[PDB]
Amino acid sequence: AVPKRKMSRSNTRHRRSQWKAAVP
Amino acid sequence: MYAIVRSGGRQHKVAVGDIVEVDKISTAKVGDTVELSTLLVVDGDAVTSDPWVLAGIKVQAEVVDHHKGAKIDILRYKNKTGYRRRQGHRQQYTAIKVTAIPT
Amino acid sequence: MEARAQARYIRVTPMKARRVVDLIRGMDATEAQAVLRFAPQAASVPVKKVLDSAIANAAHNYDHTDASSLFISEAFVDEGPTLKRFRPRAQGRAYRIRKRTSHITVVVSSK
Amino acid sequence: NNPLKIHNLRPAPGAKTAKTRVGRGEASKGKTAGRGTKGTKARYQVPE
Amino acid sequence: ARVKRAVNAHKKRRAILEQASGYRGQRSRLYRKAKEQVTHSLVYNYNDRKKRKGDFRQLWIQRINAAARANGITYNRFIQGLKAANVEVDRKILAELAVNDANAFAALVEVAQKALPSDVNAPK
RNA sequence: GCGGGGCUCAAGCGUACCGCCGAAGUCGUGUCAUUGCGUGAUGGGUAGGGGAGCGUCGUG
RNA sequence: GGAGCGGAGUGAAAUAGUACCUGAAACCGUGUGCCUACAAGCCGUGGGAGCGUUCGUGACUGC
Repeated sequence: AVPKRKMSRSNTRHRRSQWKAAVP
Repeated sequence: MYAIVRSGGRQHKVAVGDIVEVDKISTAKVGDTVELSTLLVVDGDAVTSDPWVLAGIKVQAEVVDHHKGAKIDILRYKNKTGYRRRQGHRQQYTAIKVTAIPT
Repeated sequence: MEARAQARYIRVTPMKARRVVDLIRGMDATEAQAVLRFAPQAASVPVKKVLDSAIANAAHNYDHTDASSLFISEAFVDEGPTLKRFRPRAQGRAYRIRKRTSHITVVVSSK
Repeated sequence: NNPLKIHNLRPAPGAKTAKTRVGRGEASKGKTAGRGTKGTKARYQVPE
Repeated sequence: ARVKRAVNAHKKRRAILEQASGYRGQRSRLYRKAKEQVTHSLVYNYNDRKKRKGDFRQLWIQRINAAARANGITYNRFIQGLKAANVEVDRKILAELAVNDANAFAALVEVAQKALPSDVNAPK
């Protein structure tokens, strides 16, 4: 499959927030 | 207390000393005095609404300023045809200070 | 007492660098070294090397030897000049590969 | 006084008429440049 | 004489994007997508600016009707009575009395009630 | 298969009576423009016709 | 370790440091004022309370 639309800035950043490291 | 006056096809609520904005009175220069036809007078509990009584009451006001309002930007548009008319407008106004409300 | 250092053209993608720099914002300077020390990520090595220049500048240049009243005031990673190379793939085509770089800055101030 | 200087020359009114630049903008001779749509005359000349 | 169309083209680009400062997402960064929207913003301005006159008159009738029913006269007939007393006073300010000066509006319903015909449904 | 809620304690159909709401229509107020003789008319608009201009570069 | 950087110095100017005159936009970040976790949004526009380093934001509501 292929992305139907360019992802809106809000939606892109909602997700990348989840890609965070944990404090040891 | 205050009186209702018509100033160019528009009504207003005015008390002595108020500065109000009205459609341009082209005949009057700055400092001139203009009489406004009153439509209601409220003085405490006394409400004067008889038109025959009111026909003799004229609210006296002084022409304070001639100025122009903010600029309004106008656009006509219809899609897929290329029609587009752009236009600007600044409505001209006169500020008058109410001086007297004869009883 | 703002003293700062930065490493420019550090070969690690900006997002991978931000993953680590977002841990060390607003903690004691020494306590931040003890966090980058025990950090799995491989970006924690260049970042801690910059965090030590900031403390070294604070001690030397501005004479704030005591490195225990310091906290990370600012820390941010800026994008750097991207390099562009290709990769042969199926049926004679080629897809581009960008080797991104970053500019890491760290600022230590007195509490 | 102040005789004729070379920056005082102006043409007789109505002498020079400004050109008609077709194809610039839609508030002028617009996209079609006064030709219509898709005929032999929308791209070419029809002999008399 | 070649003309580089950069000093001239940017003149309108900044104008649109200055009008576009505020739009959410991509309508406030990109000239093309911002210039499709400031067209819609101006057309809506025109319609709503001409259609708030009836919007505000609707709000005035609501207030006049609410206050008139507090004094036991429906807005249907409180207006007719006012006509038959030649005390025409704009709704703009007739609704400004109901809120602040209840007495004055109460004094005007009295006039409107006495200016009505005795039996309101009999043939004119 | 009322736009929905609800409606026969009609908020349904019929016939009279009274009133009101309702548009960029008309009137009121201010202002600009085309055209004919202060005044009359006029100013939605695609294809298209005519007119008046803004901006960029260069030359005298 | 180096790269690179912080002081110092040259320079009129070092966000003129041999990646170097001017340094726009897309794009990527830090801080900060406002709003945002019962809400259906061609993302605007009219009305409008509140908050705040006319201005910034925009609860709620009409189109």
